[PDB]
Amino acid sequence: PSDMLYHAGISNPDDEQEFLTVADYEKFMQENNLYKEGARKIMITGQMADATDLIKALENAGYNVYPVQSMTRFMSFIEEVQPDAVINMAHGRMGDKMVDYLKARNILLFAPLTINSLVDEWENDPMGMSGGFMSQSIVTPEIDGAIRPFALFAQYEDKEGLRHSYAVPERLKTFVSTIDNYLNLKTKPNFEKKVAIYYYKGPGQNALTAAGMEVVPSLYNLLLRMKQEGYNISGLPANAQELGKMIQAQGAVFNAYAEGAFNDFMQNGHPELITKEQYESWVKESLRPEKYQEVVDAFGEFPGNYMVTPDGKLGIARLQFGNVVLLPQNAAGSGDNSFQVVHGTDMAPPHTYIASYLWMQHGFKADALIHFGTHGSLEFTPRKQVALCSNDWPDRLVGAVPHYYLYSIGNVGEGMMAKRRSYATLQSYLTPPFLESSVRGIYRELMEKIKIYNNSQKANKDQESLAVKTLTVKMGIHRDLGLDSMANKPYTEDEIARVENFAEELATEKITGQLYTMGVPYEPERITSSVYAMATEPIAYSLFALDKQRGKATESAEKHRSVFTQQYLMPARLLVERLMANPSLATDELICHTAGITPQELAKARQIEAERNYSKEEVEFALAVAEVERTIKNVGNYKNALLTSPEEELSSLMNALKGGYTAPTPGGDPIANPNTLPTGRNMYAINAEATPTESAWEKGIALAKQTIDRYKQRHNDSIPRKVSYTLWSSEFIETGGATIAQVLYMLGVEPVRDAFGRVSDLKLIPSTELGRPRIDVVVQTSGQLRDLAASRLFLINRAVEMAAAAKDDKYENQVASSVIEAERVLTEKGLSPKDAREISTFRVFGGANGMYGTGIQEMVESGDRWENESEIADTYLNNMGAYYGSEKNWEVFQKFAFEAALTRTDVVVQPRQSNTWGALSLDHVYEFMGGMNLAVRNVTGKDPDAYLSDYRNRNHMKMQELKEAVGVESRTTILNPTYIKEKMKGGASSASEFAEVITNTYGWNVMKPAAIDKELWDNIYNVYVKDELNLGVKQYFEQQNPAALEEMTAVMLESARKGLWQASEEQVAELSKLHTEIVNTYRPSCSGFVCDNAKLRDFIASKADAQTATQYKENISKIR
Ligand code: NA
Ligand code: NA
Repeated sequence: PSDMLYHAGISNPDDEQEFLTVADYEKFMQENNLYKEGARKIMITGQMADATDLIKALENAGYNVYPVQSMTRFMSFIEEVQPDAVINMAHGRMGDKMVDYLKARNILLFAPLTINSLVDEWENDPMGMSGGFMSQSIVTPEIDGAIRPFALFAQYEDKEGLRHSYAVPERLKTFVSTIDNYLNLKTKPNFEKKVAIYYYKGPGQNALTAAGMEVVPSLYNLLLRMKQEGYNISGLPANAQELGKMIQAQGAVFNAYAEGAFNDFMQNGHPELITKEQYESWVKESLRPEKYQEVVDAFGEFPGNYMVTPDGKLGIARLQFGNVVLLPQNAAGSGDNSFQVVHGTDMAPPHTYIASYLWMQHGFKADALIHFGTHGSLEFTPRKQVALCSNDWPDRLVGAVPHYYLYSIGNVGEGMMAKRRSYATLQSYLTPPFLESSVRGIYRELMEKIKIYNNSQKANKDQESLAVKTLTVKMGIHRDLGLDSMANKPYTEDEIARVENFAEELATEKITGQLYTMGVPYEPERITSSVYAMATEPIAYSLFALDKQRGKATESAEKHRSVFTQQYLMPARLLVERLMANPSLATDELICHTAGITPQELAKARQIEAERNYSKEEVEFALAVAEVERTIKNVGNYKNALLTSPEEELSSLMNALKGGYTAPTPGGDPIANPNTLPTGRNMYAINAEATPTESAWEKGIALAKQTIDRYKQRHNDSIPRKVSYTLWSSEFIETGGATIAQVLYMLGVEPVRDAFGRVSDLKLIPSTELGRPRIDVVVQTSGQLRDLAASRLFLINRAVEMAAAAKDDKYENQVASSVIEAERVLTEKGLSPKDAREISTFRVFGGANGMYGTGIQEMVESGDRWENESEIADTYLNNMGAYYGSEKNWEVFQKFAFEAALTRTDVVVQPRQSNTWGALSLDHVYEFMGGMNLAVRNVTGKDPDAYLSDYRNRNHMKMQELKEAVGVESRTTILNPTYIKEKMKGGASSASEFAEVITNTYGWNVMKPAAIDKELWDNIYNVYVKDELNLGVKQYFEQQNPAALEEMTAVMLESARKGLWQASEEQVAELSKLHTEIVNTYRPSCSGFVCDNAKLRDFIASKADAQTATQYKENISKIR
């Protein structure tokens, strides 16, 4: 039978009993005393493995089990039985009917995994799963809302030599305990549950941080909501300021060198004390001997050296209110100050990390674990990628406790690691609101001069050009665009057009305002501005495309930005305002009049759109029409969702804590994807076996052509010899694989799709069709991308090998030349000819030992531990020299392999997809891009070009230069009074952003000196040290967060000391005076720059007064 219920025989377990109706199975259970009155029911579906032991264990635990085998019509059994949970050995997806039933009934769905090998082989595999098997076992079920991808089943051999599937005995106990823990949340009273919450805090006196969120008020609101719901919370303070003071007093973390600080904390913070017996019992119960032996080898015997009493106990910092506990997250590594990774050894966490998590599991005996914000570091510990075993740290540290994780909708790429490696359930929260830059009144007279120039009918237009040039040079714009500043040499038409486009881009930039607090909606003005930002550009660009396709005079609007603003942006804004005033105007006649189409054309477009869910022009016309229709229709829904989301977040969190079901959702910020509202849902990703999709291919081709055209324009019509790429995960998920398309088109290879839409083969483009020589590529990746899509790397390497062997080309083949040069370089280094020939084709690289980052930020920000950039280049070459181009040579390190592949490199490309961060507001951007740039400059001896792929506007993707982007970001955010005044209405979390931006600016100046000017440092000094805008920022920093001001002053002084900034004596004196005054008044914060840099300390002391210097030195020496 194909649809049945099954069970194992009682007298004879070998043969199987089959039943066609639920009544027969119930009678069979009652005959054999398998039925218990009032017990909860569990249904088991699937065919991937043999589940006899699981059924027996669940029955012994005290449940009623229904094993159902039905591939298609399994909903009838579920509706007849009405279980309390569903366990699925998934192969594919179940459908929307299951999601509707789960939402209606509010029950859970689980999905364990199966391994098709022996246990010994599985425990030694560094990957676990990859490809179609991983897509069918993990990726697809997440679209239904499954949780806990736990590895349970494996295979064994008998005497004859036959493979048999079974369940590993050690995993079964943990799985059953987890099921019991999840089911007990529904019946236990709220007054008796115990909850643990984890937050992230900076060292010393720094503030709490999360991605775009104000942390302390959100925590206070959450605690108030929990107290209202009926939980046992006592001792809560009056307001959030008192909570912040208490957290600072009793919840701080310290670095290794600040012995005095935590020695003082031991006698004032009242921490939890752990003895040796408890720790040893917990370790024996939880971990394995070999991993603990590794920990002992790395750090020594218990308790270690960090926060230990003289008696021999360990101290844990926590803050407890009744049955709720708050804890900070410690460091997952060691401050050995050795920046080069040793190949062949992993990193084990110190004693404090393990002690905290084991005390949560066994000492506090928590019923629920919560991670508060984006993002922690638990899910980035070693070793395996997916399908973890008992040797992996996240699996052991999480245990069998329900796990919830608060995450932002703008960082979908990194949530998959938390979902798949720590078994967490994600809860989405919003992003900060958007507004206009309001800088149109500063660059107005320049626009008037340009307008006067454009309307001159004179044959000789030079004086107007001279006036425009004078105004441009006065404002310093010529440095951003790479123009000249000669006395009597007028500009040409193209340069003036570039200046006008730059100014218009400045005028229409969107910025973020005050940070987001849970339980508090935006201001009505911010609601209006966000709804304005979410709807204007789609309508404008779709109308422009529709006008272009019909053959209208769109050349002027495509050539100038002012014309486009005056012809397509203002009418869209007016229409959006009208629709926002009265949502009932959205009629088909309005659509047909706005798009200038007849109703029959609209019907045809709707028919085409429905069929796709014809020639190419019809398809694109229908797509534009559908975009216009959706954007017009959903304005009121946007506003309502924005107004209603904050309450839904708290309600969903409470429902999840009571053991309910959380609905799935996609990811992305509201501007890029409006389908992410309302929030409070669980995010999923795309299938990597179908990438690059049909839509991403054309965009990749266009971007590659734009890159080639720009390089030819800047270098006298010469094409590049080799191009470098960096691959990340979020843009891969949100674009469909456009960067891979760019790489493949640069090589000259195209994908081949089967009948199911999966890409599994490659084809060579003829040289005549290409119209240009082939160009070689080199690629670097991050850990998240390697986890998400590993087969695409194999495709890329295979494409490189295929293109290197193409002969009889009309144009030159540069891939073969690159291979020959790499082989020669390897030969001159002292390698065997066979090894050199084998290695001369490696082109995909990543972090050593499988780490997720580059490890270069720690070396750059330790200014007193290096002198030249060559040391940084060597460290970067060592730390990112592993190879990930094939499965048989997965994670193999060869000396000089990375260096030989970087020869003859001309361009560096970095993707960008989010509207919330830029080049100066994210540290990973400089960490990767500037590191690659520095390595290329050190290897080849010439500084390459740097470009950014702008995906932010899904209807208009483009390519931009790095220095222009830096200029735009600097002119729009940190030197803009509107941004500063909007930020000055927050707290400490808002105040940390300035220090973060200054640190990133210092890092960029270190990596690529030519991209940072002295005038930028001068402007920052004028704004933040002299207060030329008359905003009163010093008082704001004093009343909110002095540590940020200390950090900013220290960073500027370090830049002055290293020679990167050519400051004068007065500026140095003022900075030193301010730094010493703040440190003396408000005590040191002790970050890396302030309390761990001797040369900077001496430099600061030498520039100040003698008594002030002595007081500053004695203040510094107290913490060490
Ligand atoms: Na940093
Ligand atoms: Na990060």
